Amino acid sequence: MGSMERASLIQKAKLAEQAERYEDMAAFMKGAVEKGEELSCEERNLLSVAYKNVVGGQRAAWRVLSSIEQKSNGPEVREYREKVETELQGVCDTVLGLLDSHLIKEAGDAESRVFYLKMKGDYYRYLAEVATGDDKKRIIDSARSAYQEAMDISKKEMPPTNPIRLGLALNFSVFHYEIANSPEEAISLAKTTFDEAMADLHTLSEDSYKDSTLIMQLLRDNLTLWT
Amino acid sequence: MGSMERASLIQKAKLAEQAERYEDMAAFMKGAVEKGEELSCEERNLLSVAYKNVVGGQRAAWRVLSSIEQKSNGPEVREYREKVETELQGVCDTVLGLLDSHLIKEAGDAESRVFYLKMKGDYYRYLAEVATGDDKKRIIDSARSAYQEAMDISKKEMPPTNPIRLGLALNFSVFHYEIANSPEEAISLAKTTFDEAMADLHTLSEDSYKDSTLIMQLLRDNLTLWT
Amino acid sequence: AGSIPGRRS
Amino acid sequence: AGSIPGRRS
Ligand SMILES: *Cc1ccc(S(=O)(=O)N2CCCN(C)CC2)cc1
Ligand SMILES: *Cc1ccc(S(=O)(=O)N2CCCN(C)CC2)cc1
Ligand SMILES: [Cl-]
Ligand SMILES: [Cl-]
Ligand SMILES: [Mg+2]
Ligand SMILES: [Mg+2]
Repeated sequence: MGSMERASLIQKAKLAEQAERYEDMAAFMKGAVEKGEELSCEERNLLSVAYKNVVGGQRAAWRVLSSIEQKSNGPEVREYREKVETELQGVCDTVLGLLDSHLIKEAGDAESRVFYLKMKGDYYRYLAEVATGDDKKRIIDSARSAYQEAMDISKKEMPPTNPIRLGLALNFSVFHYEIANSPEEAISLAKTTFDEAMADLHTLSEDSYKDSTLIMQLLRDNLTLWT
Repeated sequence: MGSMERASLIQKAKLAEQAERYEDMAAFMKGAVEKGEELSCEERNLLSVAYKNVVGGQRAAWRVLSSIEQKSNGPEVREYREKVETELQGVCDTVLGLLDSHLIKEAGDAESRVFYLKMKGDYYRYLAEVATGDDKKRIIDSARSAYQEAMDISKKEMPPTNPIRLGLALNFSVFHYEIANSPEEAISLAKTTFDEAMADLHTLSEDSYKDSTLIMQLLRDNLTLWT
Repeated sequence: AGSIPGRRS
Repeated sequence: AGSIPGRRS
């Protein structure tokens, strides 16, 4: 997208969201990142929403095909599952590449750095969901390491109700439960996060209260299912 | 898809449907058509479902962007609407090309020939929805001509409750209402189709009755909105 | 005005 | 177990 203006790529990403054209949205936001400038809060959210939709569709498809393939055990189901898996891995590698070149290294504020490291944990987590080979343990550790650095910054630099801090803790708890086979760590993280947020709600405006309590409810929903 | 077996392309199209990967589904069915053999009833339905999903998403996106563009009257909204429009036209041209090379000319039974001519009317209708230039009247006439030939065959060769005959009449009535600016023709076609089907229901099994009455309800739904 | 949905086999 | 949906801006 090298010939399109940065501002035009951002505008088109917003239009693509309205049109539910998420592959386009992701391509526009990739182009915007490759302009080399840091991203504002709104622009980071556009990048994240675009790729979460793209990879979300791939993950749903991979799960359908993996289920059919497990029940089957011709080559067609495995071949097609492998095709979808390779496309998913390609998208995760693209996002991880944007974070490494060069979003994270230029992110100095806690809000941007935590945001990108949470992304890095999520996309390694999506790689781990499909991994089976010599590097599967290394993929899991890469997710853990990214989430852990994000957690360390967020506890030092953000209030316990900050929505990015809350969503990071939610996703790290899912990592523990679903990927790392650590359900007790998942439950403890979700409970401690919820309780520390509850105790900080009194400091918030009405709008911030709504933002924080929405994610707190997601923490409670997981706790209900896990306990 | 020239290196993949016909049967494998069909199997993968069914898997792609289950995975909601409609672009893949359409590519697999295009490959199957290009093997050169005629399509069975089930295979024709797979081809139709794949492309209706692909073009349905494009049409929904085009409508969102066209609405934003009309309200706006920078170049970005028009540019992006034009991009989506060109992609939609490309898909319609691909389907029309498959019908012309060589599905229709080898379709000798009424069920297959009516099916493909209905498709031809639908894809010219989708072209007409976005057309604005020197050939817009010719696009509309191409849709009308395809639907009319399908109608003529269906009235001679199929009972009034045949689901393909019913769906053809439904879509031709939508053509009259939405494209040809002939609401009275649309209403008359929908009413006559519904009444002639009603009078033939007594001949059907329970399963055929369900198939026919489902489409009859779509005819009634349009009549309710149009009258 | 609705055409055949036609989106599920 | 639900992560952040994260699919609408
Ligand atoms: C990973 C993550 C965490 C929080 C959120 S949010 O709360 O939906 N969000 C996005 C913009 C809205 N803003 C007001 C609060 C932060 C999304 C994703
Ligand atoms: C254009 C059109 C017309 C009818 C139908 S259907 O009734 O849904 N159909 C598809 C296969 C099922 N079969 C039993 C009846 C015919 C779809 C599209
Ligand atoms: Cl910086
Ligand atoms: Cl033939
Ligand atoms: Mg510039
Ligand atoms: Mg062969």
